[PDB]
Amino acid sequence: AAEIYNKDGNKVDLYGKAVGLHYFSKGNGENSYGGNGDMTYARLGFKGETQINSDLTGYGQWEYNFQGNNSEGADAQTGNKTRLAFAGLKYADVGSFDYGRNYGVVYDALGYTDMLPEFGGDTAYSDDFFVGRVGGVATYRNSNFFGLVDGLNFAVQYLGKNERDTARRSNGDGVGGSISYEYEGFGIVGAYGAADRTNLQEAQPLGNGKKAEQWATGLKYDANNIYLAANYGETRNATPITNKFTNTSGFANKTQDVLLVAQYQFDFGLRPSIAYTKSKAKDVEGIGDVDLVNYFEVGATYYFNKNMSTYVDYIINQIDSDNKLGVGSDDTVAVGIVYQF
Amino acid sequence: AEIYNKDGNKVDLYGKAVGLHYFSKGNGENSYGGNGDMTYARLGFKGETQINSDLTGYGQWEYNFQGNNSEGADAQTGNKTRLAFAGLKYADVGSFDYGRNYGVVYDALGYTDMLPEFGGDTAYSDDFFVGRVGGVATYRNSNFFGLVDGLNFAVQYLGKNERDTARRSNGDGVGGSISYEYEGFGIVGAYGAADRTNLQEAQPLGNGKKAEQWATGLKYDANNIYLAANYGETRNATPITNKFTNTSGFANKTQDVLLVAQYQFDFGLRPSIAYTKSKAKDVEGIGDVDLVNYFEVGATYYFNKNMSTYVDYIINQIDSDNKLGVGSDDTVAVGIVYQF
Amino acid sequence: AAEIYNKDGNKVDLYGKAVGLHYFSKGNGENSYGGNGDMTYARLGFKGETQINSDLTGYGQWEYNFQGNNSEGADAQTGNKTRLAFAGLKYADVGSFDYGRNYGVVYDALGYTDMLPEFGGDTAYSDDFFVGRVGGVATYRNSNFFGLVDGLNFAVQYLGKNERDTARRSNGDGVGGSISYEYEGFGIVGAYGAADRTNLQEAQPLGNGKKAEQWATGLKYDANNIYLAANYGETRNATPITNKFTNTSGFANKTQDVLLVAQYQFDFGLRPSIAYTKSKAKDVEGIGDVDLVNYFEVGATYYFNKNMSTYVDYIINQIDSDNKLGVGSDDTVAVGIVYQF
Ligand SMILES: CCCCCCCCOCCOCCOCCO
Ligand SMILES: CCCCCCCCOCCOCCOCCO
Ligand SMILES: CCCCCCCCOCCOCCOCCO
Ligand SMILES: CCCCCCCCOCCOCCOCCO
Ligand SMILES: CCCCCCCCOCCOCCOCCO
Ligand SMILES: CCCCCCCCOCCOCCOCCO
Ligand SMILES: CCCCCCCCOCCOCCOCCO
Ligand SMILES: [Mg+2]
Ligand SMILES: [Mg+2]
Ligand SMILES: [Mg+2]
Ligand code: NA
Ligand code: NA
Ligand code: NA
Ligand code: NA
Ligand code: NA
Ligand code: NA
Ligand code: NA
Ligand code: NA
Ligand code: NA
Ligand code: NA
Ligand code: NA
Ligand code: NA
Repeated sequence: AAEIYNKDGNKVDLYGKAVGLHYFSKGNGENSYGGNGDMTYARLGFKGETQINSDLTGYGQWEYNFQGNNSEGADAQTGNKTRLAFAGLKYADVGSFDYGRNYGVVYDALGYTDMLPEFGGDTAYSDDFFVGRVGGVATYRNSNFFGLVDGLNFAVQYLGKNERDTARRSNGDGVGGSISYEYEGFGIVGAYGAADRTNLQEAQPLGNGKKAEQWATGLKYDANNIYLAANYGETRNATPITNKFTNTSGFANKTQDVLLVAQYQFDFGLRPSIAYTKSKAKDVEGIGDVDLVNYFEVGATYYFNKNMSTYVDYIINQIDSDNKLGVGSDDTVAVGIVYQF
Repeated sequence: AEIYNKDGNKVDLYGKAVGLHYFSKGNGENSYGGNGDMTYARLGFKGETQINSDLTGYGQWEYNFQGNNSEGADAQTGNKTRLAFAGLKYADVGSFDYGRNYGVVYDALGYTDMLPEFGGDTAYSDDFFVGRVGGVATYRNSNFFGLVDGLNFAVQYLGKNERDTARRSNGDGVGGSISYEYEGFGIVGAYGAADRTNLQEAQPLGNGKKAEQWATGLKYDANNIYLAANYGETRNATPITNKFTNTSGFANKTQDVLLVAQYQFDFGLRPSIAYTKSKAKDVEGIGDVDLVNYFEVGATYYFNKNMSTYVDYIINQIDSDNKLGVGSDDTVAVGIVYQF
Repeated sequence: AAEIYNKDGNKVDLYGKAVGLHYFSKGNGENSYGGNGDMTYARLGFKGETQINSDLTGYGQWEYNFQGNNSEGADAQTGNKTRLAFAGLKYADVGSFDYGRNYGVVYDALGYTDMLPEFGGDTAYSDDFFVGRVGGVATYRNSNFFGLVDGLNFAVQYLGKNERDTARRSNGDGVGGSISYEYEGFGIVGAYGAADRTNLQEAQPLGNGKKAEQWATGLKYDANNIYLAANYGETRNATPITNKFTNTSGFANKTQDVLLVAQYQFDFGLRPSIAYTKSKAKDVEGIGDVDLVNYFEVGATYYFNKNMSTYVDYIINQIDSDNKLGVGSDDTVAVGIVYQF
């Protein structure tokens, strides 16, 4: 958010952050929610907007993740990746259109509870149809309903097939949409998407069906120094899962997902957080029902100003030791310090 | 975008985000361009410092970040440094730079490398003098010691790069170019020759101690019209693969022709037509065979200097009985570009 | 650094360099000090600092290495890596604290002789406990002794365990510190650190012990355009080594290290250099004592201005062709041209 050019109708911001970060869990964290050890990383990105005329804007964004917890040896690149890369046009009262790597439209809903100091947002998987960042997506968005209805918003998204070398990262063609309304510091949102699955996905031992589906609804209140939000969603053939015992992977035939969060902002900078998150797989081959995620969160971010914060995030993991997929059951606490610009 | 300009130093950060999709028959396996999402971003810096009235120092770096991978194990596929060099420019005498930079024969091939998405097929990366290449020292003289506007020449020394593939390797070499541009007209010639490495000589396709590349070009660039043509030949330098025997190496000879015609409408549309043909000769076991053969029709629509969209359509004249197995199917690209 | 932002209490600089670089050694450089061939690279980084209140600033830095001597094929990313990524807080007259990937505290001493145009600094290994850049380190620093004594500094550093997939890049938990006094051209510094070795490091055939130790002292004279410095250090179980003959790796049970440098700065920009570096491993399994580094250096950098330089650096290698670890015995000369901002 450092504007490095603003002339001839063009404005570009370089942005990024350096995050010193450590995770603490029992042992070496192998059976924990979050893992153990150094988790330091940095982000870099640009975001630019050109005012083409008084009625039309063009824009672009790119965002990279650089892990800062690898050695300078052969593992140096582990977890480095492009998060976002897209370009688009915005025509006043008609809408915007962009194409590239961007957030799936179901995240329009899941974004409501994705507000924890470190963790949270567990169902917003990357490269997973409509719930997270995904490649090859064309997105149309409309604010205030062509200007006719203040606060009412909608979006329509086409997902292009990505035939990759893993089932986990692949998808077929799909289409999704979202609608929201925002009022006096409140919002309500619903979003839905459906897509073909690829042959490689259908071939996995877990999950069965030609189509993947995801939807979510969300409600939030954001004002008076208080933030409250809830999401409920369900998926079919879309949430990736691994049975740690049988070394087998694929997609959950169904999941039912709930996330709740409550936060308070003190004027002196401290922002306590609590939350609850549960994701339950159903009809899993050879298992039936089984929790994927189940925890309470207690944490806090201390904002010094717009550029600097520290935080702690504690996950009280309610997953138990006999979880049938072998999901980790131990707690994790993150401690972090962030410089951002 | 100018991010610094103080105490005689000027540095610009630049880049672009390109939303991009290719459409080809089926999975694109037998096509010119492939199929599917091809989105990417570029980031680079370019800087120049005033040392004294006669001398400026400069540096440039440019990276490609693919935007069409997942965030999993494949996340890095096709990520790479395109350019990385630093140099000194002595007024009325010339410039010297060293690093990863364009090969000098690209001084010619740049004339036709102007299509919305495709084109420039013979300017291979890491291929002696015709594209981007590492370990290259380049001397340039713009405007001929200051005496003649538009008259340029260059001499380039290529350092040996013994890499673990023949495709990406090269021995020591030397190359040069000369160009002259006057009132929208332009003519250029370029040639380079270099030793080949042991590993390159070991491949079953291609035989010779030296690689050579040369190309000439003519252009007309004015009155909103752009016309250009390149002709070139190579010896032991164009990489090829026989997909039927799974053998590879370099074409003993190629003869290459590229033509482009474009028109710029004031309202923003720039249509394009082109023709490209690269023919290999003396290929072991085969004789003559086409590597590239197509007509192009395309258009870029310029909103302004920072925003455009485009379509590029490759009408592939290659056919199904091509002796090397070159893809025969057409490809269409559609793109939207934000750049700064 | 190029200032891309300065307002509302926050200043951020983007910085970087492009380095055209070529090494010349006998043959293809396999038996040489430095190697042979193109070595061009670029650096990009950001560094930021925000004034939070009268006594407190927050800061962050990230720095990346992009190799420029690879092809655009499969080897394109070879040697790309994050060098630095950390964030911190600086409390006036009280000290600074940062966490992330940063210099080990023994480098507080080794920096004294790490001044050659291209080479030198041979004992400042990356990912090597306290002597170079390392991940997961928490560092407290105090400049000018709580504001009471100009030129008196100290630091205390905590190293978090990094259990990696190679012994070379791993470490256990550790602690070190440094102290320096720099009065009017003269400087003296001492630094020491110790840490647990991991099971994986213990399992290597070279090196035996539960703990790694490193310490070093430095003396410098930096004034009147003259730069003179000496470093002396010892290590236990901490310097990584490979026996190229037996093709086994691990750590030196002991090393004793000496680095010497002498430089002169002409006002017109030329800066000649001569140096000496010797590092000897002792009690090495199947060998006894063996030289790791042993050379004389002659070189020069020509500084055109703050943004541009060229250099030549020649390493006259004293290592013997019958070195028992197989250390390369051939000389290397580097020639570089650097644009930086
Ligand atoms: C500037 C243009 C950028 C190129 C856009 C590429 C669009 C590909 O994504 C769309 C895929 O199909 C959507 C599915 O709908 C049918 C469902 O049976
Ligand atoms: C005005 C020119 C002054 C030239 C002085 C001599 C320097 C040689 O370097 C230029 C070599 O260019 C080779 C051209 O290839 C043409 C293709 O056949
Ligand atoms: C005519 C001006 C001087 C040369 C200008 C550059 C053109 C180079 O083509 C001629 C070959 O160069 C020397 C030998 O190369 C063999 C490969 O190692
Ligand atoms: C001094 C002599 C005058 C030379 C004038 C410049 C000639 C440029 O040639 C460009 C011809 O391009 C045709 C492209 O067709 C593409 C459709 O298949
Ligand atoms: C509101 C929260 C305030 C928390 C600030 C957190 C800074 C992150 O520091 C991470 C600690 O790393 C420990 C490494 O040392 C291990 C030594 O054996
Ligand atoms: C404050 C104490 C600083 C002591 C600094 C001593 C500088 C040593 O310089 C290197 C020795 O060279 C010995 C022969 O030189 C020929 C090399 O080619
Ligand atoms: C007064 C001492 C200064 C030392 C300057 C040495 C520069 C001479 O070399 C050529 C110029 O550019 C350097 C890059 O070289 C790469 C060539 O492969
Ligand atoms: Mg099902
Ligand atoms: Mg031949
Ligand atoms: Mg020992
Ligand atoms: Na990278
Ligand atoms: Na299945
Ligand atoms: Na499945
Ligand atoms: Na538990
Ligand atoms: Na591309
Ligand atoms: Na060959
Ligand atoms: Na051959
Ligand atoms: Na790294
Ligand atoms: Na051992
Ligand atoms: Na060891
Ligand atoms: Na410099
Ligand atoms: Na020796």
